[PDB]
Amino acid sequence: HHHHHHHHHSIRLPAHLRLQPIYWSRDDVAQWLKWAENEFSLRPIDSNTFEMNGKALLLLTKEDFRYRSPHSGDELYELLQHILLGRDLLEAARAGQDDEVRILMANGADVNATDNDGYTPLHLAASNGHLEIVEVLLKNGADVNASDLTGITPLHAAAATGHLEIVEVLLKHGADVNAYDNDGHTPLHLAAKYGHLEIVEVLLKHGADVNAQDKFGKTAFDISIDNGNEDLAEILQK
Ligand SMILES: [Cl-]
Ligand SMILES: [Cl-]
Ligand SMILES: [Cl-]
Ligand SMILES: [Cl-]
Ligand SMILES: [Cl-]
Ligand SMILES: [K+]
Ligand SMILES: [K+]
Ligand SMILES: [K+]
Ligand SMILES: [K+]
Ligand SMILES: [K+]
Ligand SMILES: [N+]
Repeated sequence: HHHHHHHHHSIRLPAHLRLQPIYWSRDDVAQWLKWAENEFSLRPIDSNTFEMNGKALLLLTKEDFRYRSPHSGDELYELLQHILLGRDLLEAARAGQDDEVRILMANGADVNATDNDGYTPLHLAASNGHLEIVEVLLKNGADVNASDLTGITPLHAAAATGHLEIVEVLLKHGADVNAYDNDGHTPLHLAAKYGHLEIVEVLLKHGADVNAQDKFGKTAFDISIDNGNEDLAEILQK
């Protein structure tokens, strides 16, 4: 157990590009070209070769990109596709649209797509209780331990929200039972905070450190007492 990070190789967009491409302004298109040239080590791109907004970019075909940028146009086109499909997959995972998740993966969506808060599809499916999507994403190679910008992993999310079956599946697929977020909380702390006694028991059986202390100086036992949950306090003592 450790402080996890984003999945290495996932596309993480800069601040001006947090919105969906349909909302990109003319300025945002120019910023995207500059960011892409650096992130992907491309030949120099003249910003005046795409004098348009994001809606316009979305109408261009790959051939149009190549005409505008012989050296990098196809890469820019595929980068935009990855951004679009990644968002589609994040949304389908959040919403519990099992078929759409399957279809998007068959069409090349990145299983480790990451939004601007660092959430992956697996994190959104875990938080929202969508067990079948968690299983599909894991079967497609999702990073079980990739954490959001606050250090929260999928296992943290499932433990906090009370989805025991998802907790079990994540553990079976290698989730770090002792992952710590930026406030020093482990999954055990969050299961205790939200009163999920059965999850506490599973985490303990899989090696959770009952004595882990968060940045406020508290263990899971302390959190349970703070909430007046003597049921949970007793499990943690015994
Ligand atoms: Cl160019
Ligand atoms: Cl081609
Ligand atoms: Cl064309
Ligand atoms: Cl994305
Ligand atoms: Cl007590
Ligand atoms: K990286
Ligand atoms: K950002
Ligand atoms: K497109
Ligand atoms: K393509
Ligand atoms: K399983
Ligand atoms: N289990």
